[PDB]
Amino acid sequence: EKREHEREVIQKAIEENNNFIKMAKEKLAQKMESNKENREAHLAAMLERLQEKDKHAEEVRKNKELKE
Amino acid sequence: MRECISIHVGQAGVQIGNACWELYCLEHGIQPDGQMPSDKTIGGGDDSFNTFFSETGAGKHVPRAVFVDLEPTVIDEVRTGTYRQLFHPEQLITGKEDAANNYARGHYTIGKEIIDLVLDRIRKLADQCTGLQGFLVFHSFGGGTGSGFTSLLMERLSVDYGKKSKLEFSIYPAPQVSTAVVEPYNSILTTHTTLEHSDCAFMVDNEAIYDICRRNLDIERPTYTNLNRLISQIVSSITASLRFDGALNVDLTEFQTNLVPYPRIHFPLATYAPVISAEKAYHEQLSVAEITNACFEPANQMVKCDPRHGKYMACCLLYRGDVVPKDVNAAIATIKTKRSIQFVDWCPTGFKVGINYQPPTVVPGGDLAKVQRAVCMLSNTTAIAEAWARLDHKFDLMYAKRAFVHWYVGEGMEEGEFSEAREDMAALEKDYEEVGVDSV
Amino acid sequence: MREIVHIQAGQCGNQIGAKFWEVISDEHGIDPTGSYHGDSDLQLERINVYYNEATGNKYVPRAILVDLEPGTMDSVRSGPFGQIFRPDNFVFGQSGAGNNWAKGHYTEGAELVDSVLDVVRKESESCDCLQGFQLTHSLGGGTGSGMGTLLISKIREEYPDRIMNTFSVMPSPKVSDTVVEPYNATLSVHQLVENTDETYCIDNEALYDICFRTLKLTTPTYGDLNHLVSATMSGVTTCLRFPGQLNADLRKLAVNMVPFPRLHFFMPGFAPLTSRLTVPELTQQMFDSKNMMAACDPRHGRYLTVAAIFRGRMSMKEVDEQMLNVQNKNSSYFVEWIPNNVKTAVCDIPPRGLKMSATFIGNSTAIQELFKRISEQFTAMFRRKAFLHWYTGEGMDEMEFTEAESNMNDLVSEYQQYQDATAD
Ligand SMILES: CC[C@H](C)[C@H](NC(=O)[C@H]1CCCCN1C)C(=O)N(CCCCC(C)C)[C@H](C[C@@H](O)c1nc(C(=O)N[C@@H](Cc2ccc(F)cc2)C[C@H](C)C(=O)O)cs1)C(C)C
Ligand SMILES: Nc1nc2c(ncn2[C@@H]2O[C@H](COP(=O)(O)OP(=O)(O)OP(=O)(O)O)[C@@H](O)[C@H]2O)c(=O)[nH]1
Ligand SMILES: Nc1nc2c(ncn2[C@@H]2O[C@H](COP(=O)(O)OP(=O)(O)O)[C@@H](O)[C@H]2O)c(=O)[nH]1
Ligand SMILES: [Ca+2]
Ligand SMILES: [Mg+2]
Repeated sequence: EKREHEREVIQKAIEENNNFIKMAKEKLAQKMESNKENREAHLAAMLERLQEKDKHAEEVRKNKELKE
Repeated sequence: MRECISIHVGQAGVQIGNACWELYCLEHGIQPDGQMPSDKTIGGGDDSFNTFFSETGAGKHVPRAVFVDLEPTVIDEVRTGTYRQLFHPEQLITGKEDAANNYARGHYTIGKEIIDLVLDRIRKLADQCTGLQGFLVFHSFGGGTGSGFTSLLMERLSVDYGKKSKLEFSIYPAPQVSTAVVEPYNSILTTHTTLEHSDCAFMVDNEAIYDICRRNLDIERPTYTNLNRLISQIVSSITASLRFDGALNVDLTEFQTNLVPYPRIHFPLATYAPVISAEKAYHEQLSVAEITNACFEPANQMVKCDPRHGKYMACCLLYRGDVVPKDVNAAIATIKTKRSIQFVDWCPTGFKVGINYQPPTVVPGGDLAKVQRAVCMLSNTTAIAEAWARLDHKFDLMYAKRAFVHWYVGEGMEEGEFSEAREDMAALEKDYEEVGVDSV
Repeated sequence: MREIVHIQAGQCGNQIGAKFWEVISDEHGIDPTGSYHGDSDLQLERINVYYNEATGNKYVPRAILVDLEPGTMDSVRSGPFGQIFRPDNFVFGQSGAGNNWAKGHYTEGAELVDSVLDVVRKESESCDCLQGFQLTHSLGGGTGSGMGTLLISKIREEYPDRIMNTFSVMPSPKVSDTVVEPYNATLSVHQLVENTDETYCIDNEALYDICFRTLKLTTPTYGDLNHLVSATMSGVTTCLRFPGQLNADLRKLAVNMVPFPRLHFFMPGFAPLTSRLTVPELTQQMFDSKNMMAACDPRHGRYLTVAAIFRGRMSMKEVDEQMLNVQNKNSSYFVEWIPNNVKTAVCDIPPRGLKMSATFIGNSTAIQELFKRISEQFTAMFRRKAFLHWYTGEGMDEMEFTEAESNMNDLVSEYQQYQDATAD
């Protein structure tokens, strides 16, 4: 029974070390994915707002040519 | 064997890096070209200095070190400086555009473009090791690379190296030399992210080193060069255990056992003595009792806090030079008799001691006197929490208004990471309070 | 290296632009031919920031010269320093501007705009590591204001992750009789609050009052005003141009100076004021209303952030003591909820004619006084529709004036919000 317990201890040590590596790897994967999509969302909104300025700037130039 | 790989991240880490290696070369009799005349085993060996230096067949002794910065200026000075021959070019890694004092750019935006390259070069050093002990990480809390890139690196090292030991030397920010209003944000973010990944971290308060330079070395307005030479001595005393051998040398891992009662309580306070000018050290022999007693004066600490208003959970004393056991035993017995040091009730009142006989060295044209003997005390005291408290307060002041947060949100971070990081620091401050309460 | 790309637009923009290049060229030891004749390696170390390197060891400003009038760009070529600029960087119009923002932003400016971008694109593409862009202009005219802010917007599309920096000259009735400038300025601030990272507020009301009251010039010229603008511009770009730790690039400066993204309008200052001191005096003069290039009393608000650059051979211990002194004695005027919000740099190399000098860069809530002044003038004519046909004629709606007014007054509210906030 003492030999089975010695085995169980060394397996627990290996398993906890492996679980720590695993969670570090998952937590880091979800952080970097979350950051990428957040940053792309912020630049998309920046340029989609700058493109609304281009639509408005052509409405101003076409409104001029509707005073002819 | 028991090799250590040193990693120097960002300006602070790199420049403290230069001072440390320069100092190690002078201590081991290694020249700026890497040749070491006193070493008769050419090509390799397992002498104590081989924990920090590998060896080429050509007789060159090469630091087991990677230097990383997201910006080429500081490392370019290493690449063309006095010690350029010491390092292989692959050990000196640089990007183009820095992290702009933003944790988010160091960890996510800019940092991710160079992280796989850095692990590659670290792996090349690891594959040269017969029995890798672990890593020493040098970095600022305040900078964007020092905070953000170091965090990323630490997370990745835990994945790629399991539980190999990882020690930090972390530069804690001071108003006298700071270059960023957001340093408190970066300090809290990196401390939170790194806490689970670091086995032992030595904080170096720049304000403390600044004061020691002013007060003890008569330096008017200290520069990084001044600060760094003194930091190097303290780092040298801590690593001395690994780099030398001797009958009374206690290894850094043994001090670690006494210093870390619980995994999160891994921030030892370092105190160093004597820090004295050549002019004052003339016709003045400072005894073992004198320098030991100087470890309990808070003016000589690496972090500004007061251990006399806290409780010790460990006390380790790392002597170097002309020091013999009789003198050390007598000095520590005086500390006991006089008291002035309360331990928590759950901790034995021990003083774990080591001695290396090689005396302290100084760099040419430095401020420090060459003394016969020196000591670095490493203590675990509840008072170190004061450093977190000061920083956590500055964090709160700005974060209640969300001041500067848009710079972090703009690089992909959420407010959730800030408040999560601050909760972990609140929990850390409570841990240092809890361990200091007496048992029922 | 960290390259900046300079743009000067309109009459005012090209005057202060030209004089900026005179002053910093003298400092780096560059003569009008573009050759180095100096004595110090520190002059060249960060020369790539503003100058391209050419064949035959020469140095060319990374500068793009723009205006809708062809005349001002002849006068740039004329006055020595002028044969230094790159000939194909000169992008000129024909019609001229007419102090009409709509013309500069929508019609006449839009036609010329792509010719400017092509030059910007050529300069930007051979940069090793581009920091971003520096525009000099006035907000009272038509080209510098309307086409300048169009330029800014069009450069953000193609370089969204670079820094956009402006030196924006604000209109004063004391300097210009043009009635329509409150409209031009308000419309320009509407653009700047959204599309720039950091804007230095060069205020002609402040510049005239320094020249008339302090300097005692009974009839001040544009050249008298621009001597003050060029002193400021040398001063606030010192950290970008020489080696150092503090605010050494445009992004690091922004991160130290801009706590909230809309609040990026700085209030520069300078001592000594001159025409053509000890560290305690320099330090006192910096935080005093008389020395500010915006017409705002800093003791009517609080400073969110501050940068202080001291130039000359002085004691760094003395500078540290005085900057601590000034914060202790003026603590109320620094927001308590941003700790360590005053940063200090010291540069050994002084400017021309002085042996020591100080430059000040303040993000002050008192800057609202500038925007209120402009907003009172704007609304004085907008409540009775005066001269709107100039703008409606080019196709603008009456609602774009309302939206511009409303955003500038929001900006005033936001300055007041953070002025009144506390640590509690
Ligand atoms: C009564 C006319 C004078 C000349 C005018 N004052 C006013 O308009 C007053 C009176 C009514 C109440 C309020 N206004 C502002 C004036 O003194 N001005 C404005 C000029 C308006 C120009 C017209 C065409 C709209 C001053 C500028 C004027 O004196 C000039 N300075 C220069 C000038 O600086 N020339 C330099 C070169 C230069 C040329 C053109 C530039 F745009 C800039 C520099 C060289 C000279 C030698 C120097 O170094 O000072 C050219 S014209 C202001 C600073 C108040
Ligand atoms: N002791 C010491 N501190 C330094 C040194 N260089 C910078 N610091 C401190 O480190 C912090 C600034 O961070 P840096 O290390 O310069 O920044 P970085 O890691 O290069 O990050 P980025 O520049 O943002 O990419 C401030 O608190 C400085 O006071 C140094 O050589 N020695
Ligand atoms: N400080 C200063 N202000 C100027 C200068 N030239 C014009 N201004 C001001 O700029 C505004 C008109 O802008 P201007 O550059 O002439 O218009 P543009 O033709 O559209 O570029 C007015 O408020 C003038 O007082 C100058 O050289 N220095
Ligand atoms: Ca050997
Ligand atoms: Mg850096």
